[PDB]
Amino acid sequence: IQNSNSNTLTTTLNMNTVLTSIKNVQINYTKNSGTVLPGYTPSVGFLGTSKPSLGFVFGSQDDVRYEAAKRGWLTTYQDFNQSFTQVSNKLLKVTANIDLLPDLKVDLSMDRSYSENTSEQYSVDPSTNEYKPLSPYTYGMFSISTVMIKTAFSPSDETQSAAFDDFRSNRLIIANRLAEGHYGSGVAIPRYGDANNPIPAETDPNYAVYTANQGYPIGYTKSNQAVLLPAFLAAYTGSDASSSSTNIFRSFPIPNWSIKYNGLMRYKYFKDKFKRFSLQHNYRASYTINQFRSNFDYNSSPKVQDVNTNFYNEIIMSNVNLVEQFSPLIRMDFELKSSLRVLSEIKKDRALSMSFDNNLLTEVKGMEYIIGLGYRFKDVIF
Amino acid sequence: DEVKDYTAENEKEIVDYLAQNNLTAQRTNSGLYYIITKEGSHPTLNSNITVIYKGYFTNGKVFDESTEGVSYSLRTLIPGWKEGIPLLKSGGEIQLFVPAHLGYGSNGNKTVPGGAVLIFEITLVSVN
Amino acid sequence: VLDPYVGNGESPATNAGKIYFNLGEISEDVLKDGRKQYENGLGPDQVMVNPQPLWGDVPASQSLIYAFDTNPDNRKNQDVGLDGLPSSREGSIYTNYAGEADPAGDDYTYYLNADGGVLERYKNYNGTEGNSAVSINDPNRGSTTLPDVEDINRDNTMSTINAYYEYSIDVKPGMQVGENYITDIREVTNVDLPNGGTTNARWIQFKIPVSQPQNTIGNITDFRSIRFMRMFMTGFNSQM
Amino acid sequence: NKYDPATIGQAGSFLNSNIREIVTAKSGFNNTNVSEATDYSVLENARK
Repeated sequence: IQNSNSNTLTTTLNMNTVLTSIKNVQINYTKNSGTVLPGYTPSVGFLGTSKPSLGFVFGSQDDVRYEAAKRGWLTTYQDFNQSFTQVSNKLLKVTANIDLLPDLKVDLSMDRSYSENTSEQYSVDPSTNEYKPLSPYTYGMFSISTVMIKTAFSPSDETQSAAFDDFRSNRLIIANRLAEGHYGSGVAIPRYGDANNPIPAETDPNYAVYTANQGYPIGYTKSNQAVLLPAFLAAYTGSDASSSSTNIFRSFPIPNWSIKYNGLMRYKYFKDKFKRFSLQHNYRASYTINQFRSNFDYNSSPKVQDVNTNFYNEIIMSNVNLVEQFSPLIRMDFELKSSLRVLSEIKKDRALSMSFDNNLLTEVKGMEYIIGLGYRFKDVIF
Repeated sequence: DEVKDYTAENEKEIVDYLAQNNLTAQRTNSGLYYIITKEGSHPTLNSNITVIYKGYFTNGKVFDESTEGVSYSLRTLIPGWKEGIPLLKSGGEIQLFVPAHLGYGSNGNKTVPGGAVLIFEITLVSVN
Repeated sequence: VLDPYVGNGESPATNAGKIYFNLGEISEDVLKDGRKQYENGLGPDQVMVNPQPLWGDVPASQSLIYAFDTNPDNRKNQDVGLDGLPSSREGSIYTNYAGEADPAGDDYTYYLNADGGVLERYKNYNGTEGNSAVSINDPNRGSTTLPDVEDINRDNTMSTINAYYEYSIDVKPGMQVGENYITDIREVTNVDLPNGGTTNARWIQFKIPVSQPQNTIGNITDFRSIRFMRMFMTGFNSQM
Repeated sequence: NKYDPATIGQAGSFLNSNIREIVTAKSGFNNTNVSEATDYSVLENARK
């Protein structure tokens, strides 16, 4: 049996009819869902069925596994290889318009996508007919519109990067915060350099790991994903690591903006040799996790540290992307009364990608200057 | 930064548990309470061990099970095991009363809430 | 091939030798130390192998891209050859020739920057030090822009296996068809020369069957993985 | 088997810590007859 939902909501919310600047608040919310439940023994009728639940036939997405097992219409095979599966997708597309000045138009956008797949095998206990989950796991995608302009114009090249220095520095702050979250301040936080955890001899394989970070907490090294992901986000968003969010996902999208200004022409350019003048600016930034998934190593067993002496993380991903784009950073499009029109445009972008497979930062920067002149010499005689 | 402290609560809970069930447990300077039922014929921080342990809560609800010998590095485990296992030889059995800070911490994980005392019965069968 | 015992610049008849071909897995470790040299990772501020590996400086960092930067200073610090030394620290490793200007014998010279005949000007054209000048207007023109790396198949990995097949041809004044893998000989009598004279020439065609190796070095039993081809000249007494 | 990366050189493994290095990969085996194309292969910048 398969189930699917395609929820969709659209709201214009015309703010019309000091805060009267906002005009329209366009809100789009799409929510797809789906459920695949194999091993469903009973058949269907001529006109259909409502045997699992009347909601499931119309897409309730509520838990029907345990009810189906209790009522006894799940397979009694104890080696069932088919997996119960659930899919969910959320898309939020908030949009707004602001008119702070008569010749100044502002467009704000807020984007948030979250996809989640859960898969699990199952059994039914021969006695009491109880549903038994077996090795459930989760994966999916995440993306949210953010603002990272606080570090956009900081110079970053082969020889210097203030944002990368902040990324280096925030690791210890985030590690200390995570250790205080883990060790509840009732005892001194164990560290790689203290007496209880001394630096081993040069033969021990952990000698290099222990030496590379002596003042860090035992479970939170410089290479821990949970340590350097919030550090990366705080460093390249301009936030302070002492209070920045340590969570993998974000809840509130940060608006991206587009500003148009046909305002300077109103000042004195009516007869100042200008017949057109407009400024344009765009900023769009996104923070994306292409594939996160649950960790089978994060379980109830006493084994809590990996080969790198890092605590196992609940959710693991290979890469995180911070994409920033001024498209354009500026656009001056002005036509003179002498038929000379000039369109200048500065565009900028950053494509930071932090990889936890090798703990490397790949920064792709791009700058583009475009200049366009148009002139018409009048009555040229050959 | 909204941390909790559980040292005193765990200590008093362990004292209450040892009052309810007539067991005498020696105290480690880190707060670990252990009872060695028997020894055999010590494993270090770099040593692979095999255990048939079983771990439960105060109420007796078992949170982790191992009826067959499972191999661990003894350096990847919780601190309570790191302080309890090196106290005995192969074939010996111990009962640990690991607090939160020596266990899964003040935040816990799935099925183990933060600030939970963990009672382990460990039978070390191999130090290979 | 052109017979070197016929023309004007013919070699003496006593200068016989052999040319060997090797087909298969051949070690990319040109300077045998177990480490992959790439000269785009060298420099004064780069981390080297803490004990110096028997041939000069070897970068300790993992190579990413086999490419130089455009900065001339980094190029000067980097384009120093496979030994990793900038011709002034080469005397510490190559102690028997430390009194020379080029102790390692790996300096590069442009063929238009040298003097003498055509062969004299190409004598140091394959040197790995100074062969990647940034500017094409340099009097010592680069002849390449890629750093010299001990990795020839561009798979980022340095192979150290020596399992190959070996073939060999003799180089003698009086070679004829039917032996030495010779299949054809074309004798050219009247060659017009730029100096107004004439010379004799002899072209020899060799066809060495791949399926009949003369020898097998290492453990190679088939031809399904032939990744490297080497040829070397030996046995000669004078310039050939 | 004894090639377990988790038990690299613990008590009776067939692997040393040198198995983690490209330079000393060959010396990373406690075995005797190990070849660089039969028993193992190495890549320095392999792409996922």
